[PDB]
Amino acid sequence: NEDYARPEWMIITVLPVPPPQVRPSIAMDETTQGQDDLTHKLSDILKANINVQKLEMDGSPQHIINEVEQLLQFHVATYMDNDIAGQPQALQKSGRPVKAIRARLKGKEGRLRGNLMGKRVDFSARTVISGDPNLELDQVGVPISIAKTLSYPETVTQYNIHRLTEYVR
Amino acid sequence: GVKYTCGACAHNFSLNKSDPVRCKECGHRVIYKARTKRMIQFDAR
Amino acid sequence: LNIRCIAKKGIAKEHAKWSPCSAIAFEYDPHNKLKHTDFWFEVDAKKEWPD
Amino acid sequence: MIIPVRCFSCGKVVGDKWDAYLRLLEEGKQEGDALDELKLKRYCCRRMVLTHVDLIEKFLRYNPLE
Amino acid sequence: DDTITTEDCWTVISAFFEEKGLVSQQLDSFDEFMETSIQDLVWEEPRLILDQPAQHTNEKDNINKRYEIRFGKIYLSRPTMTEADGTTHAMFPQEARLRNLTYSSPVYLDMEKSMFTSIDGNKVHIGKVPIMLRSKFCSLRTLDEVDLYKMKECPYDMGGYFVINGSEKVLIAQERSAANIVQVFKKAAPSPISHVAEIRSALEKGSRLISTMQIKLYGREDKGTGRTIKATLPYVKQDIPIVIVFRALGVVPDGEILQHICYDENDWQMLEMLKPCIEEGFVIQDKEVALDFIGRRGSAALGIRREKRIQYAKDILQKELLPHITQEEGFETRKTFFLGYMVNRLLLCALERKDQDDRDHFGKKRLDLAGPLLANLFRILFRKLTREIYRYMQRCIETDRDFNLNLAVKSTTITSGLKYSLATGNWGEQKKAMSSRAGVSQVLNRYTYSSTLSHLRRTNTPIGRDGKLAKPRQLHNTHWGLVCPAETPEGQACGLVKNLSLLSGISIGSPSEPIINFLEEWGMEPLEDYDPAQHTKSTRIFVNGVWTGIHRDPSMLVSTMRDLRRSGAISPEVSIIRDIREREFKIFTDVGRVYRPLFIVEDDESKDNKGELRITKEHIRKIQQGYDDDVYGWSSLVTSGVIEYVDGEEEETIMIAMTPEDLQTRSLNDTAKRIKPEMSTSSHHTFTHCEIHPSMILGVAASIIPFPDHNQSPRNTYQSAMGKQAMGVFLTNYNVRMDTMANILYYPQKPLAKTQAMEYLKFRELPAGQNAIVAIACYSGYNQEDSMIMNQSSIDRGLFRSLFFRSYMDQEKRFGISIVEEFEKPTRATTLRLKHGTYEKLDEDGLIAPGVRVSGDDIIIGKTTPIPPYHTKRDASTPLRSTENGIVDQVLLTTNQEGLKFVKVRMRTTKVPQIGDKFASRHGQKGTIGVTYRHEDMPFSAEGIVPDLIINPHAIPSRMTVAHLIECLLSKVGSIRGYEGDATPFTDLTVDAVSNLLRDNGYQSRGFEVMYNGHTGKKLMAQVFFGPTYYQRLRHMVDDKIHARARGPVQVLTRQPVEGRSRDGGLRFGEMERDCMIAHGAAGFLKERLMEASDAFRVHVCGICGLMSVIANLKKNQFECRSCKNKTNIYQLHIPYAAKLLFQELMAMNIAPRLYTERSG
Amino acid sequence: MNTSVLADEFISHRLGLIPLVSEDVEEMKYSRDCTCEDYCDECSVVLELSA
Amino acid sequence: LHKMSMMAHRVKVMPYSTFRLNLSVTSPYNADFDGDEMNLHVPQSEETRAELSQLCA
RNA sequence: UGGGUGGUGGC
Ligand SMILES: [Mg+2]
Ligand SMILES: [Zn+2]
Ligand SMILES: [Zn+2]
Ligand SMILES: [Zn+2]
Ligand SMILES: [Zn+2]
Repeated sequence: NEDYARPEWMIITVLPVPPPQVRPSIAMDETTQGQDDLTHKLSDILKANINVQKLEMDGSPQHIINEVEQLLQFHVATYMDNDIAGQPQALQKSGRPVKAIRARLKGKEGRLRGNLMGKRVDFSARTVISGDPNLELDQVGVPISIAKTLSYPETVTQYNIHRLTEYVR
Repeated sequence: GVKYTCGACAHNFSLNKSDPVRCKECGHRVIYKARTKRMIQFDAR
Repeated sequence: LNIRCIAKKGIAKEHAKWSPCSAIAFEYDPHNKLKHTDFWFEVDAKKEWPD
Repeated sequence: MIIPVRCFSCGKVVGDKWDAYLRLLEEGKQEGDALDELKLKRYCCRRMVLTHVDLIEKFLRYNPLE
Repeated sequence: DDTITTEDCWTVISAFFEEKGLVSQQLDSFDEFMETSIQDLVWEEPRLILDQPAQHTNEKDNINKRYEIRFGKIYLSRPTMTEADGTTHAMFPQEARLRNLTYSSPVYLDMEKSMFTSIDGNKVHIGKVPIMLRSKFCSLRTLDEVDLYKMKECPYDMGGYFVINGSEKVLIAQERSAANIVQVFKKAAPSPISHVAEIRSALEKGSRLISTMQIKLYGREDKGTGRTIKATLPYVKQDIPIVIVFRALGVVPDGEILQHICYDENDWQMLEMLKPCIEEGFVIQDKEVALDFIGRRGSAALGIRREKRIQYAKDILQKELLPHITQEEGFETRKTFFLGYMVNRLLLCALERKDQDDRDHFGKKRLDLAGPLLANLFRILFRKLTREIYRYMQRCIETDRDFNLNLAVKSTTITSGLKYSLATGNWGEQKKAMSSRAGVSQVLNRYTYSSTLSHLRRTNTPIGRDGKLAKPRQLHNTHWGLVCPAETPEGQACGLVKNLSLLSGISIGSPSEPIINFLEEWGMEPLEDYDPAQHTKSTRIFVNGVWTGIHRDPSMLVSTMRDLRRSGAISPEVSIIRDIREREFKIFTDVGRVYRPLFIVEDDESKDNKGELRITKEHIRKIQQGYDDDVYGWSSLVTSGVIEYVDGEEEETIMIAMTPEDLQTRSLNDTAKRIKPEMSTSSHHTFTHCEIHPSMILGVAASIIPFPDHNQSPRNTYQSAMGKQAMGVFLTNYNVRMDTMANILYYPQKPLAKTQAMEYLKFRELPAGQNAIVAIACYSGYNQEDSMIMNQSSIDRGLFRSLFFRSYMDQEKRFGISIVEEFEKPTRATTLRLKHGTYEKLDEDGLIAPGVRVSGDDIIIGKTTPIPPYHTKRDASTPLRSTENGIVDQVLLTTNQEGLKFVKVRMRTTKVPQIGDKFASRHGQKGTIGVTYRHEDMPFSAEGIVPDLIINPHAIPSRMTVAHLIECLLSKVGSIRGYEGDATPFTDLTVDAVSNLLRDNGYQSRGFEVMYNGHTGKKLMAQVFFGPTYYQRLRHMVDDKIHARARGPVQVLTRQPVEGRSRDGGLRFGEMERDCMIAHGAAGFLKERLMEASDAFRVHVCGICGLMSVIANLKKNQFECRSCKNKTNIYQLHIPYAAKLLFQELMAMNIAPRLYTERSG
Repeated sequence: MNTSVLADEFISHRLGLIPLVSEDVEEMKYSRDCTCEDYCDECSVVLELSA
Repeated sequence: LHKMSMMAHRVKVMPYSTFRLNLSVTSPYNADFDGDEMNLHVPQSEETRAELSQLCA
């Protein structure tokens, strides 16, 4: 469809840069920032970019062009995917593979199944249980400290001022 | 000022945050602090 | 070992270090003439439970 | 480790009867008969001395810490 | 002599477990390593050669300057701590453990550098191999328990494990597949390939994988018309036909290939399946054309002509195929006759004259301990050393410098490698991080003593977890006495993890060459005189994977050799094993065979010992003297001929009775005893072996259990996998040791249901629990399903009250040559980001004085770094945990490996066993303390005895653990008669003896006493069963798993709250929780959960191009969709921050999610 | 002052199990209602020991 | 595992820090007492309170 | 108030 998917748009001339919330620097040991692998990969892309524009501005032996262009294509390939068949992976400075964008989305612990469809949340609690038949059927025992930690926002209304002021007290 | 108890010869020696930390008698480099001047308390149950 | 204790006055309800005493036997009707208890028994009630 | 004071089940003070128990053991007694002589008749004050195994000798095997 | 009773076998066990102790398997093979392995790994490839020979823009100076280094003797010593001062002194394992050290020795090596003049640098510390505890080459093998208390080593310690960067690490015996055995597996059906004959090669010296020849029968069941086979080779890319690779190894005609392979000219069925193989291999008719053919597929290079193509094919058939047999040539009979046995075998199995082979028949596996593992990793970084010296040589020969070699060894290579590769165990060079067998070495666990006793023995299995197959997880029935039928963890590990049994021993690795001499010492006939039509009935003999010859009568030979192991001409741990069925007879000498001992039954009708045990009572009196009547330990038993070893392969060819009362055929109908089978099939048996004791089939965490032979076996497995979590006494030197976990249980009692085996784990001298009073009676519903009742007054008397220890750590870093760190008390002014606790408890020198009560959330170790170039210091304090309380013990202060300071702190407190704390039976009947009752409110029997622990009636009748009742009864009797009754299983201890003794000491026969209400004394209508029993304390508590969370720490990356207990994270309201919320349907709750107690996040959209590009300034309150010049069609949303993350990730991959807020069609 | 082979609350625990004479005890009041802030010689039996 | 495996309740406050149950509810959650963990999410609004109190009770 | 790997244990 023309105003949405025009098939000269399936070839990237201009590969965008996300803002650095998506690759924010991590305090390695509280003075030095180890970077996120997107920052390392966009740096590698920009290095191969400048080593592209270095060849068409001087004497170029015609496959030095070809290899630096194919290396550019390689860096753009591993920016979105480090799982492509047949070829070796893009590798880090530990001996580990690189966290792509594809690895941030698939898998059990990606952003959807690990962060959007299900995630971690707050106002929870957790313990080990015990039976107690001296109880109704709709009652559950609460240890006191767990009652201290968690809370509930009750609205200050015109029918609950006194107790809530006491709960302040 | 602190009695740094020697690990070998039991010598109570204080160090002035400057001394290389060893036994003065045999070179044994392990010290420990000694107990405080306060009085500890317990409820004996 | 230099120790200093206080001694204060508590009951067994606070803790059982204030136990006054040790072990308390208790029985009534040793021949079960009320049939308050009921023996479990393989063969015969009189023989196996000693007096 | 080292002998406790009371029984765990009942609460008869027993801790004194450790040294006497070893001294009765030295003559060749048998352990039940030795508990018999010490007046230990419920098994509560029989397991509180019969089971007990001794480590604090091993702690005093450390030639001086200080 | 007389009857060998039970306690005579306990004489036997006392001799064994006074010779070896426990952890032989670490120590003795690590001794094998330090004595021989490094000497031969160095002298494997002893010389490098350079040459810069000619035309150096020369005057035709043709000069073989051949640079030749020859490696020599290793030098071995004590470990040594060279100080930052520079002084060297005797390090010791206490001084090691206190100081984060590496108990590591100088490993020196001299270098013989020579020069060829054929014209046409001293003891370098080459590395630090870390030394195991208690080894020969540790300094604590010898030297006087007295002085060991002067040197802080407990005598009831046993060692076995290593020390790295301070802490203790261990070696799991990793379990590799067996090498060099002639297997046949059958292949799954959706495939044209059905039968397989496979091998995995590895050199005899060195024990290292080289080749893997595979055979695949082309042909599914009536699919694949030509039922002929090809081979697959190493360094090829494609399958190659069988007769062609035969003609390639140097046997061309059809007649000689059928002479090598076929053993029966009347086996016309297999001969019939033979014929198409030859008829397919007709097109390649002699040797060198097949060599040229294999040159075409398998890496002989293109355009490299016939003579060097065929050279390369002769190299993959000289080296690189059948390498473990030999790597020299000339024995194509040895090679081809091995492969003719393969063709023989695979056609035997493809016509199903046999079962398939199976994966787990435990003789067909081996094991790798510290010996072979240090062999492999030492080989690796030793090759790396080789090329490092080579690299430096080609730089200081260009400029031609007389190099001293002492700046030519940067010996952080092998020390750094072994230190990382035991630090995390990601086994390999760190630049081979993945594709590597992960988790080799483990944190040793010191939670209690028996836990460590098992964990030093543990094996693990690398199938990975890919394949859910229940065939490798079966308790497959080679396991008699070799692993533990009880112990294996719950869950993911189950079926894999095999604890070496209480009669395990690890066979070292032995010179096979004298065994070869024993073979040819009796007229074994060589392989070149072999014609199977001349001799169809000779016996074909294996040595670890090489068939070496034939002979007619194995029986006289196995008599001689078996009696020479009964004497000692052989290593007495070499399994000489006979078969008669195959006309074959094997001798393994291989490393890592799991052997076990048996009582040698005199299996021979030659004298009156036949049927009887060879073990006399004179030997028993000798063991009770400690000497022979002109040293006599377990070694002389082994070299006496009373006990022979078998591994899993000789387990095939034996005949066992279980107990020595079953050797003589015995004499009824008593309803107490147990019923052995009759064994009336063979009227005249030849028993060759009888078990020493059956409770020696168990694992170490399995022999603890009182009467394992009266339970439902998942509860046996549970008890063995809970016995490791006991609180008790772990080693007797907890005063000086500083460890991050330690817990002492106060009042530890040896159990009244002791075994006879608990003498040999010392558990009666270091127990990990108590005897408390069992009373199995529903009282007030508090034990409904596995909870229990505990009398609070008994806890007040000290019941299971628990010591709690923990060691922390910190050290100084160096941020510049003049810029270092300093543990000081930081101010409120000069220092950045004070922790929100207080600082008052700190001292003048930054480390808190002992005796001081400490709470959580306040400092102990304030490491202040001044920020490299007021307000210029960084507060980087190391605090005590957010859960704990305590009073502090023993605050270590010293100097690091680095030369700067170092700290370690051992805080402690004591935890009251309270409501919710898990406990455990000795039969798994587990659960938590449900409720606490004070003293009077218990039920109480006629004398005054109250109980302390009340397991449930309903816990019993389905779990079917009748051993628990047997323990309670035997406990009460052995309490009253006052001694510890032998509850080692499989005796004639019935229930009847216990019943009669309880009655005849003045009680009820079946346990019960008439117990009462404590609230009335109105007698409990049913009589209540009631006694002592041994209890233990599992490591969990409720004070470590309570957690709740309002808000707090969110990650930077995704702004969803964090994961883990330690940072006070939040819980995963997971998928299937959302599923049940959908099932209830109240989705408004779901919009609470995934919006409002999480990453609630607010974005904007331009309503025309639909995107979130709209730049948001708010106090100036202006916006601009800069791709559109849109300034009005602007809305905001409420989406999860991770959904926004999805959108930014996608737009950075060029997909365009556009969010229009109206339905369009 | 302690320097033992035994820890501290350990010994306080074992001291809490120790049997005292309390024949005269009902003219000694309870701790939590005796008229002193922390211990005096109206309601304590102060043991100081240093073997 | 089924639509009862989340159920609403009411609050009873007890010392001695563990979770108390009735034992008739042991069957639907399938919990024994050898150390299970059971979570406790809390509503933060009035709306979700009534949602739970009328359906998931 | 780190990340990121990896190990063992609980239901
Ligand atoms: Mg369960
Ligand atoms: Zn000293
Ligand atoms: Zn007692
Ligand atoms: Zn727009
Ligand atoms: Zn007073």
